[PDB]
Amino acid sequence: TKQFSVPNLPLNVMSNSRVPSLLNAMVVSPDQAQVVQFQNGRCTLDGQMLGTTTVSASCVARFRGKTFQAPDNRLGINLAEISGEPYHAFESPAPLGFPDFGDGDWHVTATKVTPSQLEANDPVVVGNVQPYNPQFAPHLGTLVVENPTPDQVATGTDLLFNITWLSNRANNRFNPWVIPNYGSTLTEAAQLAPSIFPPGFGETIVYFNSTFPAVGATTHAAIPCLLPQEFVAHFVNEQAPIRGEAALLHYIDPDTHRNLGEFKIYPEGFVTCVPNVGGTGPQSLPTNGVFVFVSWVSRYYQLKPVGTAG
Amino acid sequence: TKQFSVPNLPLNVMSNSRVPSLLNAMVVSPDQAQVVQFQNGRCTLDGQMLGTTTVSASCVARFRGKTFQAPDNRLGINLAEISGEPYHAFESPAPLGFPDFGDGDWHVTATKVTPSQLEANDPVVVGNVQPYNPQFAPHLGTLVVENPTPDQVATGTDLLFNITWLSNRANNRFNPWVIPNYGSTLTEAAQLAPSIFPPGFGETIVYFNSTFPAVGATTHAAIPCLLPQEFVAHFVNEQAPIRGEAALLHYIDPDTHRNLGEFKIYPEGFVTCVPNVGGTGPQSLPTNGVFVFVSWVSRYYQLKPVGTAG
Ligand SMILES: CC(=O)N[C@@H]1[C@@H](O[C@@H]2O[C@@H](C)[C@@H](O)[C@@H](O)[C@@H]2O)[C@H](O[C@@H]2O[C@H](CO)[C@H](O)[C@H](O)[C@H]2O)[C@@H](CO)O[C@@H]1O
Ligand SMILES: CC(=O)N[C@@H]1[C@@H](O[C@@H]2O[C@@H](C)[C@@H](O)[C@@H](O)[C@@H]2O)[C@H](O[C@@H]2O[C@H](CO)[C@H](O)[C@H](O)[C@H]2O)[C@@H](CO)O[C@@H]1O
Ligand SMILES: [Cl-]
Ligand SMILES: [Cl-]
Ligand SMILES: [Cl-]
Ligand SMILES: [Cl-]
Ligand SMILES: [Cl-]
Ligand SMILES: [Cl-]
Ligand SMILES: [Cl-]
Ligand SMILES: [Cl-]
Ligand SMILES: [Cl-]
Ligand SMILES: [Cl-]
Ligand SMILES: [Cl-]
Ligand SMILES: [Cl-]
Ligand SMILES: [Cl-]
Ligand SMILES: [Cl-]
Ligand SMILES: [Cl-]
Ligand SMILES: [Cl-]
Ligand SMILES: [Mg+2]
Ligand SMILES: [Mg+2]
Repeated sequence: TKQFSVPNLPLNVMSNSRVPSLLNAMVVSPDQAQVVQFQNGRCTLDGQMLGTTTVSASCVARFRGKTFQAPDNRLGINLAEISGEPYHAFESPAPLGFPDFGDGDWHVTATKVTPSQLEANDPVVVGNVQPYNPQFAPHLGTLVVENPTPDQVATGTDLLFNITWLSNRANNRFNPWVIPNYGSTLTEAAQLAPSIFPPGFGETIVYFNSTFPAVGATTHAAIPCLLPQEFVAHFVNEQAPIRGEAALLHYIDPDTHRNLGEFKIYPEGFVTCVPNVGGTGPQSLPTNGVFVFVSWVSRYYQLKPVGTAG
Repeated sequence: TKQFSVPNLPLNVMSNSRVPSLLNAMVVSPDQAQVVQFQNGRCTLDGQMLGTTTVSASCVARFRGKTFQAPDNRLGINLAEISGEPYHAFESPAPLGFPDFGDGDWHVTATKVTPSQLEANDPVVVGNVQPYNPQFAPHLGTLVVENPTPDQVATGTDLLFNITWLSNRANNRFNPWVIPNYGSTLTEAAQLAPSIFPPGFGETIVYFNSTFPAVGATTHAAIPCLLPQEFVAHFVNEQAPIRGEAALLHYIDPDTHRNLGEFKIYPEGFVTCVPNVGGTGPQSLPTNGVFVFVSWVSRYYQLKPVGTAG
């Protein structure tokens, strides 16, 4: 009897589910060549999170661990959950919220989080994580911080990391669609969230974009995700059973109260639209509108085209 | 017709409303000597945010602005909203999400956010904000970053700031209850969220704590808030009319499904309990329980004592 719904927050007050940033756009990208397989911001409509998705906004693209000394003044990190609870292999692709950008450098700022170590002095460690490096093994709970400052940190120091910015590899652009290689062999329990394949009926996947310090990106400083973090939190909170093959949403103007565009959101946890031919689809719509659940529909419900013709 | 409710997320997956951190405790402190007047994490039960409270998790304790040169190689900042929209004086105490810690230094990490300035190079600016400094004027839209690195940033650079850590002033401890002096004279529209006074009936205010890099604090690295950010977002989303003088909550074990403790949440947006005499009140309860709305009650409903006797 719990009926389905989406948060009725304006798009531009909701946040990305792959970096901790405001959403400021939605886009389509039909003719781009990458698999769609983000591990963060993945949640079914009845509230089952997939991949490494956490419900917690403050865990999105964070990681935590304890220091040990690796060769050549590199800083090894034994991962834990951001909560401090232990992380064990063979159960998920990586700890909850663990960043899912594999195509470039993570410039990280960390702080000590042990209260006894926070009575005095600078608690910051900065450095650079290279997910394409051969010592990147997040599924088994270990990674390396290159070029740390301070360059010597006592073994066993508990550190909470944020990604201050992302950057391209040398002579490439940073593609924010590329997920990391989590390493190992994932058990069936620890499987990646599946890849999303393009839906039929002239539909294309809608991405919720944030401006983010992703330097040298293929997108010009924009990080895409499939669901606002508030959508993830809403579905986990609600646990509304799936009662149709897709959910029709209207994107409503808050001023005029009128329908700006039709969208479908699929049980697997992704949004589509039909772009008006020869235009940017939903990208030209105002960003202060609100998504509203209309009804369940079947997969073959035909959406009215959204956006302008160019 | 819209009935009241609280998010049914476990305490330890929700987040602070004054810093972007997981909640990991709830405490009482009936005897601490400060006024209770946070400006973030303030929301009525029918969903009106107060002070500088934003609904957006990724705006909590952030600020944004454009650089100008101040005397003695200080970095002046003309504030904007985190969304980039202009901030005008005389309407709120400070921009939405603006940090509300007045008793110590804010060690900040900023990045450029203009996409054209993110095609290449290091976008980071770090420095220190001193809210007790005479050039701290957030209501009128301006503040100063002391000791910036780089020490010269082009005028007009758009910067998004996070607080990496907080620290005590010299020869003092950092009290996280103290809010900034926002300056000026606040118009009636721009008024601070009111102070909360101790309730009757043996009740005391419940604080939701996070471990946070607050160095040299009176709390030993713990930041208190009145409401989890998810509660704020829930009330704004729901807009459930107030239908009683207080809302009785139970804090339910997710395993045994039994009631761990009775709490009241008041229309003004704060939680209370009655601590069992001579103990820490709710602090000893497991942090993985879930708050559930029982009913509206009057102010004189008498809560069963929570916690152990010591
Ligand atoms: C041992 C010593 O004096 N070290 C100082 C730093 O002071 C210590 O660390 C800070 C974080 C604070 O806890 C102080 O009480 C400690 O004694 C000093 O840090 C500055 O300290 C002032 C207050 O004394 C403010 O908190 C600043 O924000 C801190 O940066 C640094 C830099 O001056 O110098 C020595 O390491
Ligand atoms: C003009 C120049 O060569 N500057 C380099 C930096 O490279 C530029 O900035 C980075 C962020 C990237 O956009 C490069 O494509 C630019 O040319 C260099 O930064 C490192 O660059 C590598 C890739 O070249 C990675 O992105 C690293 O993560 C960056 O730190 C710095 C440090 O090596 O040196 C000069 O400033
Ligand atoms: Cl039904
Ligand atoms: Cl809805
Ligand atoms: Cl979670
Ligand atoms: Cl400790
Ligand atoms: Cl993998
Ligand atoms: Cl457009
Ligand atoms: Cl249909
Ligand atoms: Cl009624
Ligand atoms: Cl209802
Ligand atoms: Cl109503
Ligand atoms: Cl409830
Ligand atoms: Cl807001
Ligand atoms: Cl630009
Ligand atoms: Cl009443
Ligand atoms: Cl205790
Ligand atoms: Cl009563
Ligand atoms: Mg899992
Ligand atoms: Mg206001």
